Amino acid sequence: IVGGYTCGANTVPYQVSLNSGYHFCGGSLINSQWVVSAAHCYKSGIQVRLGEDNINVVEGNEQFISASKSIVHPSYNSETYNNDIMLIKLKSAASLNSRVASISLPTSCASAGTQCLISGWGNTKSSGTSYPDVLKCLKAPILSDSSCKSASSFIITSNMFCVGYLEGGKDACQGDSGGPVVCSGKLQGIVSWGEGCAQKNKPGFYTKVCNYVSWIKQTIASN
Ligand SMILES: N=C(N)NCCC[C@@H](NS(=O)(=O)Cc1ccccc1)C(=O)NCC(=O)NCc1ccc(C(=N)N)cc1
Ligand SMILES: [Ca+2]
Repeated sequence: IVGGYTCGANTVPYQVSLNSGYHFCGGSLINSQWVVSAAHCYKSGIQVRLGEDNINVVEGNEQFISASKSIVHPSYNSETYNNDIMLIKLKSAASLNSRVASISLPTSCASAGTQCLISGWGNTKSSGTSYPDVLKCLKAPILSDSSCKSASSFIITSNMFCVGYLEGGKDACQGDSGGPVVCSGKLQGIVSWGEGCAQKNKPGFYTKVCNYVSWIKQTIASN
């Protein structure tokens, strides 16, 4: 997260860190047994870390739980990031409390101008590299599709939406991949892709979760 602020320990209780020996992606806890992340975050040997603030220190509210199963979207296409969503089932149910809590799926898509919260342990520099140990947060509006249309040479599909700033300096970034964009108490986005980070007139692109609610519920129900 570039140009954000320190969230405060456990103020984002649905935020998870995916760990394969080190943090490599964010994700969102959607019930006591399942996490939603990005398809591009797919790897073998995922440990899900809940209740995290400082990812380098055991502070006492962490729960580490191995994934039993990962399910990349059936139609995920890595060269376009189309359908960039994956579900991860936990080997055991999380113990829910005030620091480890699920986030609701949306009932409808959110409208442009709505304020959302993006969070993660990703890069904090638009040029160069600094990875934070505590969770970072960024308040960011949904932009009109029209506002972001001309921002890339790469295809932008209807399974993607635009969130962030045209003025530059405020954005999600590498290492934020898979993490939440939450708007009015609903998981509307998944950190997916963008051209660099925090560049002028180059906002980020996020998996449009409101298109996936049927697939998510059905997949959870059958697994
Ligand atoms: N098919 C498409 N759309 N290709 C373009 C996206 C590739 C890549 N962008 S990039 O940051 O690595 C560097 C880049 C690549 C091509 C052109 C300009 C700049 C990228 O984002 N790859 C995945 C990735 O790195 N995701 C992490 C991430 C998280 C947040 C942002 C953000 N600025 N909101 C960017 C990347
Ligand atoms: Ca910790």
